[PDB]
Amino acid sequence: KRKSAGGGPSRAGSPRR
Amino acid sequence: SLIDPGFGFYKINEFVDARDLNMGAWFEAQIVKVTKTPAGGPEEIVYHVKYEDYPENGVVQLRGKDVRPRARTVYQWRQLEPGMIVMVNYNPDDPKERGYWYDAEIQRKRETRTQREVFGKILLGDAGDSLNDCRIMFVTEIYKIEEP
Amino acid sequence: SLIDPGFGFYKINEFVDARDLNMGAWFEAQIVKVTKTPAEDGGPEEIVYHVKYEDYPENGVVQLRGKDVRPRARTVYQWRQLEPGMIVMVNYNPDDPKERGYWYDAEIQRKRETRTQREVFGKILLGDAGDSLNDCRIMFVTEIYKIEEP
Amino acid sequence: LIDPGFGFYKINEFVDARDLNMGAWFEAQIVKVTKTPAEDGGPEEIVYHVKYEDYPENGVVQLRGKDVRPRARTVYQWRQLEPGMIVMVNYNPDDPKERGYWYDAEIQRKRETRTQREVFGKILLGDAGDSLNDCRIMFVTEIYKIEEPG
Repeated sequence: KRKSAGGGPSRAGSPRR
Repeated sequence: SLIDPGFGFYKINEFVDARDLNMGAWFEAQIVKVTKTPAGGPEEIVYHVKYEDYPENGVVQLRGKDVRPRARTVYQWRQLEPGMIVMVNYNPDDPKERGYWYDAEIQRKRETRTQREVFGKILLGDAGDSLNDCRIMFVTEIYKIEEP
Repeated sequence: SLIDPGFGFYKINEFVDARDLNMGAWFEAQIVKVTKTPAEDGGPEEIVYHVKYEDYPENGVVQLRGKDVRPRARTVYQWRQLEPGMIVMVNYNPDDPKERGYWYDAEIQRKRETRTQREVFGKILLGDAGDSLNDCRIMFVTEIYKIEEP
Repeated sequence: LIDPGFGFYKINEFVDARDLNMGAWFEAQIVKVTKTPAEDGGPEEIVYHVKYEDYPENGVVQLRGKDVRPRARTVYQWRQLEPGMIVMVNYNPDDPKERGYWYDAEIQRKRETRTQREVFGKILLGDAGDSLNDCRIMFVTEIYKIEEPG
């Protein structure tokens, strides 16, 4: 497993987009 | 992962829809922080959000009325009826063109020379006055508004 | 375990890396569904990969094109393998460059050895609309990954 | 000391010998030197039979050339330590802040802090898969030159 810092991805699912 | 601030409807890192106060339309957003502010009576919740596609606008403080679970369900034509409050894509400046996502009160629907048409009152919240008798150009992309 | 939908490069339940379009950073993900969509130019059908992020279920399911999905990174380069011009996956923090951050593709621009340490500098590729960052010092030179292809 | 006629050491010569079970280096003595039998298809290799000075209970152990070398004699001065050098250090895999055994290591970085001179490296614990990056070498005045046979 990669070591990471910070948060998660900026985009979540959005059906309209 | 989500983090529970201990109060309010939304978790830290939860993805939501949030109103643009500078436009009135609704944008994909994410909860950053949740706080309370003095009222005189019940403390009011402040949801601090960031907008997914507008990092340049940083973190913005919103009240609960300007945050809701993200839109996910489209209406079928047969489901649309006058009086319903729904979320539509509309452009106040170039009304025939794509714009952004506004709440709307459906006023009339009809089929004109084989084309389905929907008209309604566009709502801006408190970003400005409502726009009456607007033609909603994108009738296959009308969304259910979710609640907490 | 892995289910082949019959099209696309990835199996259902396959563990992959997925790129976030705004950030340019790659995250551990899992294929949940694969669909097809017409090409805009009448070419081959385009494949859509529906993924969930392993550590970020709050993101839901995100739909990505092939450019933003690849097999899970697994091989680290030895120092002697690193050369200017290679495109590799590195860890970098654009806001706090000395610290651990996210996983980005980078073009290696320069490597050198000083009296204190080995150093690698690279061009960090950001989001679709984001510009590249030039001459970024990659702080984790023993954690530079090979980019996998299908 | 009797010369067996081939190989790099004499009978009863003192050497450093690798422990094949945990990868560290130990003071040993050459007791016998032979060649591998050719009966099973080779290849013909020189076999160094050693006994380990502090571990007589391990008996006589048969080692290949790569597992034997002349006794470490020379400690590096700080100025002489550079990234990429393969050196012998004292390190404890189980208790990394403590005194352990003598392992080969690749120096990766060194630095003076306001508190202390510090060295980090990759401890070569056995085969290539069994290596550990960015280990702090706790005894920086005891880093030895590795000697070559002959």
